[PDB]
Amino acid sequence: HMAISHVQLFSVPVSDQEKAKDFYVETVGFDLLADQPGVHGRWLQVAPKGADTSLVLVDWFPTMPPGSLRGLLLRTDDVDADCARLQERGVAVDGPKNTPWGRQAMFSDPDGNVIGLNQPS
Amino acid sequence: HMAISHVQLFSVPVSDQEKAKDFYVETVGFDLLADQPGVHGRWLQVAPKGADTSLVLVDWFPTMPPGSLRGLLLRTDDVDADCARLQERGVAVDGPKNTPWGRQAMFSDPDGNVIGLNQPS
Ligand SMILES: COc1ccc2c(c1O)C(=O)c1c3c(cc(O)c1C2=O)[C@@]12O[C@@]1([C@@H](C)O)[C@H](C#C/C=C\C#C[C@H]2O)N3
Ligand SMILES: COc1ccc2c(c1O)C(=O)c1c3c(cc(O)c1C2=O)[C@@]12O[C@@]1([C@@H](C)O)[C@H](C#C/C=C\C#C[C@H]2O)N3
Repeated sequence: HMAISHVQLFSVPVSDQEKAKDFYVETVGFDLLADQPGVHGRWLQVAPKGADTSLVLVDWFPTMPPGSLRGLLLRTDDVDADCARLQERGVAVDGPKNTPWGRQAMFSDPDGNVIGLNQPS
Repeated sequence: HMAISHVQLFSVPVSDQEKAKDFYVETVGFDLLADQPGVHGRWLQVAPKGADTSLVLVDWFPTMPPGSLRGLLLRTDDVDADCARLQERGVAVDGPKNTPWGRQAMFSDPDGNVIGLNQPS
């Protein structure tokens, strides 16, 4: 058996890192974990408070153009309240809709990366 | 404040899903959470055992070509041993090398998605 415990982090491709930081921290409500020099540019790391797995807002992977990410799903304890919050902050939300795997909504970040919300049923 | 608790899952773009399943489950040692029909294709979902954030091995997002993912980092309690295991299992590993944040190695899946391993200090 391997010693891997969890995904530490994964990358979200953005163009303007300042606008992305402000979106994920101020609109989506993530904590800012780090904003410092990194190997290939500015290292900008964000996550929901208390979560094991964090997100890195990157602009240095040519195979990942800005706004190209899909299939990212965030667990929420209150999808309905979260959607209303997003709308009040000027975000176009699609949903929420009941699905077989919880009540879900989606929206986009400033670059067009698609973020999902899911509250299991 | 938003009610988001954590990333439930994110997507990794693959071509042959049966090949990716056996790589992630048998070679990398992840748990197979689910393998069933989904709305856009075969839903194939894997995770390090007991981890909150899982990975979905997908083939249906045009903006994410198979093998295009980078900047994925897995946390491990023993990077040296995991690398020895991967090599034994027929996988090329770059590293491990010490870094400012911990001791890290990288390898690629059958499509060319790049996966990091990190043992923090
Ligand atoms: C609290 O822990 C950390 C603090 C800072 C860093 C890192 C930390 O783990 C870090 O892992 C890191 C880094 C990489 C570059 C970095 O600049 C960092 C960090 O700055 C990369 O080696 C990668 C690679 C597997 O993608 C890999 C991961 C990644 C995601 C995007 C990238 C880029 C590589 O340059 N690791
Ligand atoms: C153990 O819980 C689950 C079991 C099965 C599924 C899902 C589960 O959460 C599921 O969330 C799901 C689904 C979507 C399609 C699915 O087929 C599923 C599932 O089959 C999608 O709506 C997406 C969307 C945000 O991309 C969103 C998520 C995602 C990642 C890739 C995708 C695709 C959409 O087709 N949600």
